[PDB]
Amino acid sequence: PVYFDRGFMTDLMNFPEQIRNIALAGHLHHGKTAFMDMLVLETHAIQERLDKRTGKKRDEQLRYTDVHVIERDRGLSIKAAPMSLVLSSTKGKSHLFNIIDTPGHVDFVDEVAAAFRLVDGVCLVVDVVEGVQVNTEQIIKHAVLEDIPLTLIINKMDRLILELKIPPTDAYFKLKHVIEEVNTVIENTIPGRGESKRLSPEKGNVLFACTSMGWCFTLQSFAKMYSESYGGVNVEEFARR
Amino acid sequence: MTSSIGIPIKLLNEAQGHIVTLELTTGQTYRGKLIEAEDNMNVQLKDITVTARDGRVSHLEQIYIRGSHVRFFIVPDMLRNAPMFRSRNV
Amino acid sequence: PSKEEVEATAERTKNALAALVSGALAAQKPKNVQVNTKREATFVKYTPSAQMGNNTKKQERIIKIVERQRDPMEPPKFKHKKIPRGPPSPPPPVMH
Amino acid sequence: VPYTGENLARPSYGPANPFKNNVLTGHAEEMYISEATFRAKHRAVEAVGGGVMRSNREMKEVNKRLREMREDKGSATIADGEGAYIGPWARYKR
Amino acid sequence: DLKRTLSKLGIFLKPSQYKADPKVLMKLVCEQFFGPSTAFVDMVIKHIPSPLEAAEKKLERYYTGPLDTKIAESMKNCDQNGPLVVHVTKLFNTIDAKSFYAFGRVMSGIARPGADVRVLGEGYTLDDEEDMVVSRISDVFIAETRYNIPTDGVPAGNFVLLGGVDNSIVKTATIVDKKFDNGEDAYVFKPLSHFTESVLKVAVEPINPSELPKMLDGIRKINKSYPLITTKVEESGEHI
Amino acid sequence: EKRKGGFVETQKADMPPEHLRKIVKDIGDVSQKKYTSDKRSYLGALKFMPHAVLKLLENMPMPWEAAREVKVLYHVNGCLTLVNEIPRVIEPVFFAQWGSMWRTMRKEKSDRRLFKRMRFPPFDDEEPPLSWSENIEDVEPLEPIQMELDEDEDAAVYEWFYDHQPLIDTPHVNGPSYKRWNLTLPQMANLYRLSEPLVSDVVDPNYFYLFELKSFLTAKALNVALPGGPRFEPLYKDIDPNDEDFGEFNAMDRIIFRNPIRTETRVAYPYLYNSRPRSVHLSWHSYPQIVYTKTEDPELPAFYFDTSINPISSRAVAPKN
Amino acid sequence: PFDRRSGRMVRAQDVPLIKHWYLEHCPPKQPVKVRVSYQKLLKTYVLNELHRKRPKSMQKQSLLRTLKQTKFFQQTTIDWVEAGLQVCRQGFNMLNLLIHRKNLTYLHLDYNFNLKPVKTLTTKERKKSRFGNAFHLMREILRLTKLIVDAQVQYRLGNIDAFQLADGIHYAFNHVGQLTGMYRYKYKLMHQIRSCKDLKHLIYYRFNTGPVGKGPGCGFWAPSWRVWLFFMRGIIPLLERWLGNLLSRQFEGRHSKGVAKTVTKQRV
Amino acid sequence: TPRTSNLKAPLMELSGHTGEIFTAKFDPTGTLIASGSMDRTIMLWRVYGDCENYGVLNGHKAAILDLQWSRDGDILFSASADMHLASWDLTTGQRIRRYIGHEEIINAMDVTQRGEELLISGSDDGTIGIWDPRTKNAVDYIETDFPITAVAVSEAGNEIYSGGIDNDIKVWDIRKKAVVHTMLGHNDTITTLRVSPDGQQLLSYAMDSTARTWDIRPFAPTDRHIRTFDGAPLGLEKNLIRGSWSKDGKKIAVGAGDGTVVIWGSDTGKLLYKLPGHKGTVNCAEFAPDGAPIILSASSDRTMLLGELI
Amino acid sequence: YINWRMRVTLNDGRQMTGQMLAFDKHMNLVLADTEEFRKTKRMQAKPNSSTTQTLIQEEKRTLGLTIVRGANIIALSVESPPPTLTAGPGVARPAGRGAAAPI
RNA sequence: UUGGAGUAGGCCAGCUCAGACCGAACUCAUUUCCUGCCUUUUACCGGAUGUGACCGUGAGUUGGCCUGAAAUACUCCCUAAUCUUUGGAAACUCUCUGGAUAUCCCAGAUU
Ligand SMILES: Nc1nc2c(ncn2[C@@H]2O[C@H](COP(=O)(O)OP(=O)(O)OP(=O)(O)O)[C@@H](O)[C@H]2O)c(=O)[nH]1
Ligand SMILES: [Mg+2]
Repeated sequence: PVYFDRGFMTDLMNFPEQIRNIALAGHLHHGKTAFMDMLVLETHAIQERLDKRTGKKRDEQLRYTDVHVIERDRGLSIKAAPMSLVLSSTKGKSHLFNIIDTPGHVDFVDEVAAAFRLVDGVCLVVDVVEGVQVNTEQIIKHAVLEDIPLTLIINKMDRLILELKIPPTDAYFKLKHVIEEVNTVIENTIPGRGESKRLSPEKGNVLFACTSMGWCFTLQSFAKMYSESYGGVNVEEFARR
Repeated sequence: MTSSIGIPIKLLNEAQGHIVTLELTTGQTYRGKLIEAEDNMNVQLKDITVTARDGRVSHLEQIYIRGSHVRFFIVPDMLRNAPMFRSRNV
Repeated sequence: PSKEEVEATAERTKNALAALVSGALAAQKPKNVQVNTKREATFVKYTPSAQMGNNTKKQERIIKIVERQRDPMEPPKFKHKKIPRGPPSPPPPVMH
Repeated sequence: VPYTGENLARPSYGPANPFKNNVLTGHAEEMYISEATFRAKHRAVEAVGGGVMRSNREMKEVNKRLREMREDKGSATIADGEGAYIGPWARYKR
Repeated sequence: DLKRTLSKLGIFLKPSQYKADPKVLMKLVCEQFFGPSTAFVDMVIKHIPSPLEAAEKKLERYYTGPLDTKIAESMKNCDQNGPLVVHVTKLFNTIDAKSFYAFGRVMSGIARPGADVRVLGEGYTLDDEEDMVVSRISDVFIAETRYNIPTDGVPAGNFVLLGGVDNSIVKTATIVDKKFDNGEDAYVFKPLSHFTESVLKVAVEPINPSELPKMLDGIRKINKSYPLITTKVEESGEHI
Repeated sequence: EKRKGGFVETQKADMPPEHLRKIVKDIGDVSQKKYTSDKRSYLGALKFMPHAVLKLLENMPMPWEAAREVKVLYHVNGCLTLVNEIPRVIEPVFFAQWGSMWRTMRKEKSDRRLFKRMRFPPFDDEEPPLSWSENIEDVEPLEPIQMELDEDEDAAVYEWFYDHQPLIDTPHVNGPSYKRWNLTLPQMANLYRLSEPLVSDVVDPNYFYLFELKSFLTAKALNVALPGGPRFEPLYKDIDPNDEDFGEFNAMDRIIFRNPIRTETRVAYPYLYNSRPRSVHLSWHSYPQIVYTKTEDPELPAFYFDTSINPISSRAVAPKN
Repeated sequence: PFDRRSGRMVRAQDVPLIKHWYLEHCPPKQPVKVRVSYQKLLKTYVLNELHRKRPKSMQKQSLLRTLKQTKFFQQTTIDWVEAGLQVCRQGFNMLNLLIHRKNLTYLHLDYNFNLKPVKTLTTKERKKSRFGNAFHLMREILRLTKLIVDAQVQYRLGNIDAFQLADGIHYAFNHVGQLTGMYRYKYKLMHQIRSCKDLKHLIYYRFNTGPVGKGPGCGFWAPSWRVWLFFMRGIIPLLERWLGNLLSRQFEGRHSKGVAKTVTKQRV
Repeated sequence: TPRTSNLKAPLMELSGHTGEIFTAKFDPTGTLIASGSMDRTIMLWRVYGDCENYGVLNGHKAAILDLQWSRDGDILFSASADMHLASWDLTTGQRIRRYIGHEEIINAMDVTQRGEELLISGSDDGTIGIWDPRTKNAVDYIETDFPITAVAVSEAGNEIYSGGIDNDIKVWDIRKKAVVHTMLGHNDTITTLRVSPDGQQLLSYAMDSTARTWDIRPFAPTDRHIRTFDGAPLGLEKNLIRGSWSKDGKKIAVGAGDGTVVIWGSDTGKLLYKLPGHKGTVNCAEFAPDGAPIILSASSDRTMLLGELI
Repeated sequence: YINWRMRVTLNDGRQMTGQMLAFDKHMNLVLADTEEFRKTKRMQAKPNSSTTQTLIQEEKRTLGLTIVRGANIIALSVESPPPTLTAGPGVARPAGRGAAAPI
């Protein structure tokens, strides 16, 4: 059971402008299958079954897009995994998202290559603790050499708060370091036009997320929270500042 | 109190991007792609076919329409089949 | 015999043999504690015959029969005995 | 067909034999009366004073005469000595 | 105290949820605070192109054919009424692993079941048409990984899972219509350009030389399933 | 509605303990001729004596209890007394209680001069068994083993720590059947600190790489022993290289020899490094590394830049172009 | 469970306290007996997980609830020491009633469940009195139960203090093989004995470090007590069957032939 | 010995209740059967096909003493000794609602089938509840001073025939809440009261083992009694035996405590059948409503017998 | 009242007909499968009769889904209403009826 | 904002399901084989393979018990400052178009 209508999803397939084809790509264990789990638990009615689990399996991560027995045993994705979800924007309009979840181990970059061939954009999931790692660099290089548009997902902000236990100012500096490291790989791949492909939160192509707790925000959406709470703020100017 | 939004208003929000046909208090029917609709039902359109009640048929681009001066809108059956008509019990 | 007669036979014999299978199972595995919770009563209508020595008619009798609550810790009451098997059924004529 | 009123009305012919119990002492048949029915009929036979036009008020006086035929129950706030509680273990004086 | 603080913010839970475990409670409070993934949807809508916008880029980047044709126009405009073109680049095996559903992108047309198509290999040209197999699209699914939604048709600019077109595809295929109505030929998309090399070499032979043909079939299925795996037979008869 | 079976039904009640006491005292050793009609059942209950032994020994009191009362189900002969209880515990509380026993016992063993071990058997073979009523019934019990808790530091568990079923009358349990618990953060922290001698220090799940169940099972199927792990009878005693004589692959002149592959690698990648990997289990490959370190200084706040953390510099960030 | 704030209550025997000690890597610088103990405890853990089953105990009636439904069993609350004294008395009286019904009153069962002849036996008497495995296993189990209950009775009389009580319970559950002949009637109980020895090595080495000397005083008895409860769990179906068949022979006699004998090696 | 119905057998036995079956009723289309029994349950069967217990309705706190169907067979109404009526949706098998207000055991109930639907109930507190099947509260209640054991509704829809302890069939007008007139002649308590399908006569069975047919049409003499059928003795249980008319109205059946359903001819008066089959008192005897020769007998045997009249 | 069939009359005198789906606090009316009625009174002057019969032609047109502005509705007329049995313990078997049942 | 439908908590007992995690825990027996130790058996060694039992668990449901509470309440279903319900109205002429066509009338549009 899902929380939308599959006939409505087919009609959204019929209209080809309100559709986005994206691939979740990144390093090993940086939270791509967990991001897909966030979206799946938002769209699907499976929480009561996950609640009926008991013991250590009740502690187990969902990992909806890992279905191969190697994936369930080894605990990492080895195949690309597509889903088609009817997700909603801040204005409430339903869109169609065709998302391919890719592996993050440095051996299944063939799966990453096939998904990158199919998709129109790449959401790059980067752990805020480990930052830019080897497959992050590889995926960045391949994406910007194939000229695929790139957005950034900074994941594991709970690791910022609860593992490292750094104060909020140092958390800002950690986030700034990770974003500038991603942009540094962009620039070192295309010199002179990485600024044309610059990733930064004030532009709105950086998303801060915690996928184990199922939340994400942009600065524009957080300023929209301020707008809906206190009333009458100019959201784009507030996020820019 | 926290302000909720009406179902026809959010239906306009979901109808943004499609070919909507609306008509207005001067008896004027406009057709085209909606690009933004707000809570006070102010809309814009971009590929407008105009039929004015004086018999005036025309075509132009990028009009702004006031929600006080609009009479009604027409949207497709997939927007009938939209997810918000499934009442999620909370 | 036809299918209906074969299925009637199979039902009758499956019922009789199933009752014997339940008997054998309950003999092979005594049911830990030999008490039943479902200890409901049987009623018996009992029209009597006359008497030993009296031929006057007497009153119709309703009997409430319940199975007795036996102590679950008790072993069986009686030692078993070896009796020689009885004679066969009267042997048939030898039709040679 | 065997239970038609005509078939039940027609009797077996012929003169009687001049010369069918399943129990050796009578006929026993499995029956399905109600438990309340059995208990009430058993009580009607078994209690003393069966039948008897007798009202609840004179129930109360009969119980009164019986209750002072019974001995003294005691006070149940005196634990020991004379006057102590004996309650339902009080002897019917005879 | 938690009820007081979250009631100040306007966040409300059931009291059992208030006394719940710290991790489940933290997830519930985060759901009441942040809400669903509308921020992600806004980011992707704003900063990632539609198929209607990215079709021209993907055509000029990965199409070997001439770009001034009507089929090129139909793929550029993502027309669902045009000829069927599906760029298959992945193969997901079935539940019993007896076959390989071909996952790809519908570029133009509508991929619908029971449709006669030409599956084109990576080495299909006009003169050399050995890498072309006529087949029939038999099953059409929207893939959801854990399950498949069978449909009557997947339009252009989309992702499709095709059953029936399986055998001829080794790594990457272009599944086109049997005959285009403009009398125009079919061209394939470019192969995948992977960004690492397969450098680790392992020799296989079977324990049963009678069962060696099963190794051949399994090696074919392996070569289908893993894009960067490469299988050879070295001239001493040793499979690599 | 009150006679929906023909009779008024009521719940089975508990009897007085003096009733069971009188029954066992009267039957004694079953020596008087009055009790023959009981003799067959008494000896018959011998069949059920193993349940009585298990129920008693699992409901035995803990070292911090002087005495414990248990519900018992008894036969009216006096033949079989069955402890009708399950010793249900809150697992954090039980951990803290036995960890406090560990610490208290160690302190007492360091402080006692001579430990006189008590004799076994405690009573003589021909000495008749003791009596509840004349030897134990109202006798003052000695002090059980109990930690001296802290009125301030162990304040959160102070009132209830050594109770038999702690918090059974409070809203921290579901009810007297003692089946579900909920504890506060101060209580949980105090129980964790009291259970410190018996809690695992391990935080990272990467600690058990090649030292967990799937690796042990793979090593068992491969007939190899991991370092520190168990060793079993072989799963397959069928393959010898002399049986795998010089057909095609065993050519030492064909195999390039680098430094050797170890048993741990053979287990970690069982399908690559083994020719016949039957019954092997694919173990979890890795977890993200835990960057949490436990703070030693107790005056430090929750959020602080630790000295163990590498610092972030402005020129380490450095937006270049 | 310390990352939780709510939960379900578990059995006191189902809490292992030191399982993580042998599940983690052994600490450095241990004796060879301690290292071997760690490996044997791992082997038991792996074999439990490997042969993990999944039955269907549905037709299951609870023995104690069925007995409670009867009128012959009543319910009350007493002290555990009173219940243990009753269980030991009842077991003694049962074995003594069996001995006396079989007319073996030249055998004396003492109150510590030792069975001895009171005189010199003839060959005929030694034959009629050779008891079997069901009787002797039940007698040794009741002997161990008596030892444990007697330790508690000594503490409640005041002859020993609580530290001695805990130490004696731990000694008893570690020295079942020296205080009984329970292994002599069920030789797989040596698996249980070896398990308790492995736990003794682990606990002893981690407990007697530094200022704590070597000798008696260790009352950390929960792991060994666990072991003997799980042994009881397995031994109940077997002994209840065996003792029930002992009682079948005693009360209705032996059926000698009739169920056919197999063709064994001596009969081929 | 011919075949006169589309059944699997000329007689079938339906068992599965774990108590005395006090009522059993047919669908208005005569294809489903609802049986209410002292195990506090209602069991729902399909007569055709082969036979299938397709439903169980639970929720009553005491014995199901009466039940009825709606006009079209989607709502089932039932009166029970938990002092309640209840209405059940049979598409979901769920209790719509309970009708509360009776203070003693509700012995009988009837449902008004034509015009607009109502519920009538007769109960030992001496009351006749008039219930709308939309509100849990009673529209009206007639207050007698004697317990009431059988109720029936006139085809006009505004007279109620009620009999109870007082051995008199009292005909009441609803809108006046008042007794029009009392048919007299029974000597023990009336157990069933049922109008004929054409509507001009009334079957009443009492505990004096006499099933009397009375006139109902307004023009009738002072003695309104048509006939006194005999042949069904009350046994030793004081049960409320429920008879019925045939669909064509020529036959008239009751149950009898010797385990026998007795059928007479309503026009003539001769004992047509004395069908056996039950080991307790037969509490209910119902002709099929679709004109079939199917007879249904429900007894205190925890079973019922569904046969054809060949 | 949701998902009933409705006829809504609008201030110039129009009628919008069909299946309604939802509403709001402003009673904005969303309504599906709509066909519209105009009551144009046309002067169909017959060439043979001098009486100009001003016939109220109710012309109709289908449109789809409406979103009626809430400051425009006058009248709303309702037209038409909107458009778990576990198998039990029972067994059924053929059986005979008895021996005789004498009268 | 409402009518419709609901009634507590604790405990005890039954019934039906549940393991792929009923159980963050762990025993026993036994089939068919392999190894070991072995004068025969039992009692054993330890691997495979299935098959039973025992100590426990959860959910639903039904009945009972204990202490309350009592038209209270809770629980569900459902629900006049501009920009929208607090108004530029109301009325009808003039002009233009169409039908009628000599006009009246009426429709649409405009002031
Ligand atoms: N602290 C924290 N851990 C997370 C979060 N999301 C996921 N994890 C953990 O990260 C680990 C790996 O995440 P995965 O779900 O496997 O994500 P992945 O990036 O798809 O991994 P690969 O497919 O191998 O590349 C899991 O064990 C999760 O528990 C998060 O938001 N915060
Ligand atoms: Mg993944």
